[PDB]
Amino acid sequence: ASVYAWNRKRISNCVADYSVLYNSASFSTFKCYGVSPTKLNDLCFTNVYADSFVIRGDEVRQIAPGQTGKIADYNYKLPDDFTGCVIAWNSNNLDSKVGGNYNYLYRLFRKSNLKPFERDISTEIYQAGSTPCNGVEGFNCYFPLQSYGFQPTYGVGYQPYRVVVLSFELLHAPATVCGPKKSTNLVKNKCVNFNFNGLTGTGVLTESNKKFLPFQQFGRDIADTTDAVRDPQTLEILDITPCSFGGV
Amino acid sequence: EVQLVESGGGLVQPGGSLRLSCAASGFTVSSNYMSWVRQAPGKGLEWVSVIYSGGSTYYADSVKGRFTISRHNSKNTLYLQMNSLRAEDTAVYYCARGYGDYYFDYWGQGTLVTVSSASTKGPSVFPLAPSTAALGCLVKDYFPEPVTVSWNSGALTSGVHTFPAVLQSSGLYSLSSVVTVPSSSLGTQTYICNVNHKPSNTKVDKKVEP
Amino acid sequence: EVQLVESGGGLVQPGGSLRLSCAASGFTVSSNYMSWVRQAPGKGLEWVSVIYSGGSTYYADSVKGRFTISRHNSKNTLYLQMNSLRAEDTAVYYCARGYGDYYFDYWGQGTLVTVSSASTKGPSVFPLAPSTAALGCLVKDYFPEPVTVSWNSGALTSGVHTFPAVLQSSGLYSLSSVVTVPSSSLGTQTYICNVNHKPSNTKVDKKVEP
Amino acid sequence: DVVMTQSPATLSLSPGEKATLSCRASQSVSSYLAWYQQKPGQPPKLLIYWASTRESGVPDRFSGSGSGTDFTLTISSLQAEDVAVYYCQQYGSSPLTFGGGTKVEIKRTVAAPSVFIFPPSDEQLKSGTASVVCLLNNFYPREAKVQWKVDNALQSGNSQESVTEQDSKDSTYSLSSTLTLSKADYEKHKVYACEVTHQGLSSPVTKSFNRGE
Amino acid sequence: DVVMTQSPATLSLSPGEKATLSCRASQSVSSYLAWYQQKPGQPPKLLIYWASTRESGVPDRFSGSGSGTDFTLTISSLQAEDVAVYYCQQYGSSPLTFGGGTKVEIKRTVAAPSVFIFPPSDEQLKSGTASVVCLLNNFYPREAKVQWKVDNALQSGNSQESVTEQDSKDSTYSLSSTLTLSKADYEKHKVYACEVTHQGLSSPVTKSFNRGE
Ligand SMILES: *[C@@H]1O[C@H](CO)[C@@H](O)[C@H](O)[C@H]1NC(C)=O
Repeated sequence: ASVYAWNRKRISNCVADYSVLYNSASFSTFKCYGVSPTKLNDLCFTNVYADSFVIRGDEVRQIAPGQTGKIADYNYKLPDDFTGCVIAWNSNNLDSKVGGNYNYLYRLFRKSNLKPFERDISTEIYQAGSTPCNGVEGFNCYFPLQSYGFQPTYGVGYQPYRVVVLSFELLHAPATVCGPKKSTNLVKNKCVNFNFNGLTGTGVLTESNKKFLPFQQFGRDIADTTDAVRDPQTLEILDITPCSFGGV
Repeated sequence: EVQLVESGGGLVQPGGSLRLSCAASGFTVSSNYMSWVRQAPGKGLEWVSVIYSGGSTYYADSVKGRFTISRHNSKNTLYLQMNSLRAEDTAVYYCARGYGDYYFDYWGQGTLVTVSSASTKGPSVFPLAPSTAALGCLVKDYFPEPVTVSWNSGALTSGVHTFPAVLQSSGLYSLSSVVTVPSSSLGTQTYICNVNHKPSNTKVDKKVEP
Repeated sequence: EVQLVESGGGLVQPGGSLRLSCAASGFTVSSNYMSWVRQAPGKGLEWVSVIYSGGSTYYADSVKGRFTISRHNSKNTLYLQMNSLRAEDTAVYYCARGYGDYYFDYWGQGTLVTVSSASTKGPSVFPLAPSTAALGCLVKDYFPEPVTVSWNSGALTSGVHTFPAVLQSSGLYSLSSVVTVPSSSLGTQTYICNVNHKPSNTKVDKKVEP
Repeated sequence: DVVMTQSPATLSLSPGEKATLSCRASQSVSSYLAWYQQKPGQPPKLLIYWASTRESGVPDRFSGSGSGTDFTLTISSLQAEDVAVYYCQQYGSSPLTFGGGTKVEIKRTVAAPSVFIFPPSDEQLKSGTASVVCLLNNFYPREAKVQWKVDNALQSGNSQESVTEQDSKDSTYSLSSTLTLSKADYEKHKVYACEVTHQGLSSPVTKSFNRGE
Repeated sequence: DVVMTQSPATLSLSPGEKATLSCRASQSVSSYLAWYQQKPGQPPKLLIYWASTRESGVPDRFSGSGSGTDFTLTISSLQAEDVAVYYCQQYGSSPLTFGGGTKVEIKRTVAAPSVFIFPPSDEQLKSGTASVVCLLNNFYPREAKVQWKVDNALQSGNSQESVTEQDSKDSTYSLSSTLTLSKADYEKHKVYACEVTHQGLSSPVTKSFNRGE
């Protein structure tokens, strides 16, 4: 999309591998502000907003908290307390054309600065002189949107840059965006520290003859101790014998 | 149909403050990109500052932290407040409406800001009497620029040559304004040098005659 | 081989601020004890302030809280910023290099600070024509001190007597500068009073003749 | 910054021929360049913008070309009122920088100056100074020589010259040479003369006066 | 606020008759009113306070009455020095407001003006301006007409008039009409005349001069 009409995709109800982005060589700019980059695979957020647009090379520095420019004022404003990551990469081989690529626009004129995360797609004629400018364009009546001309022969700073702004926002609704839950190979018949779906403990994990119903995951005895469990990777039932202890 | 009229120039001490005003008529300053541009005497143009349509202000790196551009939105006025004025800030400053911070579509007439330790001196006006016949007046020993010389309250504008002022060894300026007039009108038409030095509030109206 | 040249004196309003400068040539102000000393007209010397070699500043008890001595180390300049100036602070101030805050080895020529509500008045210069023959000029009705009178741009210095200025009943100063010259040189040599009042930027060069 | 360099520093051409003005950028601006015309005394007025497109009201003879580093403003046929300074502006980069200007002046058939001499009026002589004014009116070329003779003795360094800009109507110049003396040094001499040596004069022109008359 | 309204705006009475001056309040002040007399140039002096009681030193002819909305200052017999502006003050409410004033002037037997004409002295003519002064001394009534003739041609709009206040001793007026010209426009004409038309003059009085004499 263009930056005056930037696209917004609501990433929710899924699990996000952020370290296929942070370990990607393609991205020229990867700036996480409120959050450490490597800690994204562990933190769980309620939802993510992906705001995608195309700007110039020299306007990438304005996609930042507290920065000020054309893009920050009239196209895309980030709050001062912004948590999230700004990702930008050069797209001169896609968004540039030999005969000009005038499909990408930006708002030049507005009566006031945008509030943070506000979108303004109105193309109405800008009253720049406060004459009776009754809709018709002309003198002191400007079209508010200017076009980025893009050629592939451009230098750096005039080339197109695709920007995706990930804003991880956490309302007190239940969080549904998490990282990949790492798993390791199952070891049986040994006294190991098991962590199965948040249920932790120490025990010997052996094969079990208890046939669970498919909705049930753990097993308890009379004394409310977890003695049976289901492996989440392969749906098999394991008995958790306590590790041997005894008087000497 | 627009007009950009500027005011507020004169002497300041080095380290002083001065507030330039720019009135607009055919457009509103509140919803346009407005800018101040420097032109030193003899040197080319130099951009000083800009205010955006939404109110974002930007400055050149040689002038940051000292100048402040602002607007009064009610009756379309642009202000430039200048602080800690160095001796390299003497120039003619222009306010201009830009299409964005790009090209300056209409400009103001300019205001001269002089930064020096010298005091205001009123001009001394002398006649250059004729013997067609040429006649004029010498405007000598004033500070600072500009002195506006007119002839018969602007009725005489053909053949009028007001020379640029030269800086003397004393430090004051001197110019001459001449006119070529017929000798038949010498005994009939009177000629008045309307020398006006607005830094000194001087309004000498001197009759020049053979 | 040193020189101490001072600047920045004149009129201030009672309650005003004035910044005296002291340029040094044959030593560095940063690593010497430097001091400002007061001498009222007609009264003896009085110590105002000192800055140490390491930067410790001290003041007289009658002037504490109002004056501030400082240095610029790059090109050896000493400053005295004066605030809330009383009417008893009119004096000639001297900057001096001291061996410690003890004895003042070399002194500056001094700068005159006058604290009064009176405005600057330029001097009126009159000839005292001769009938050997004595001749001079009267420098009358100026404010404030000092008026420097010279003769033939300093070429005439033998027999020149410039009298101290007396305070009139009106409140302005008047002095006379005379010279005794031979009568044979009266019709050949011209005499020029080079009266200069730097508080008023007056540079009257008046011809005195019989 | 972006340093913007004009070419040439001064252009002197006959009316009706091609005025080509080059402007070079330190780093590449794609199409982000404007051209302005500044007459003497007047503010600048925008001639073209986006390196090609004429502003409304600009005459058709002004046109522009170029991209990247090299840019060119072309006036196809120079007229009399095109004597000005022409500036190029880049605006692609964040510090808006102007060019150094190109002073375009017009050529003309050679005109002899009209020489006049003004003696000092006696009410500046009673101010202690004297100024004798030599005026050269409506001449081309600007390169003129003014010599001061005082009782046929050449002065040196005590005269200041002031030359107007080229006129937009008749393309000529004016010069004023002011001779500053003292009162007693003006009273000591009798005849004061101004020598004018110009390309339009086959012989130097002497305009003199006597102090008594 | 409390708006205080005087009545009448101007009072012109013979010496010795009843001067009644009304003052009306926007809202009721009970007895919280004072009366002041201001002669021209002088500060105001308190005549009465608490709407009735005389301040010490005020003459017995000044007295006051009224309450609530309407108040009245009465001078039983006007004298010559009672030409003044009289103000009423309320002070019951927190913003202390004054009345608009009543200008009390005195009547007199009609006196013809003494007319004098002053030509411009030559040391303002060497300042580039000329001012011709017509003076009308010790006349009543104030309503007088001054016409300027320049070679028997009537001027219009280039003359300014200044009238004194009524004198406290002899109850007459003075007027000064100043005719401002330029130097060259004053030198172009010969005879300058001042026409005075007044109620005390059966015919207009012409005072003239010649520029040469
Ligand atoms: C996980 O994958 C294995 C094989 O890759 C499969 O057998 C198992 O059923 C999967 N788990 C679930 C819950 O489907």
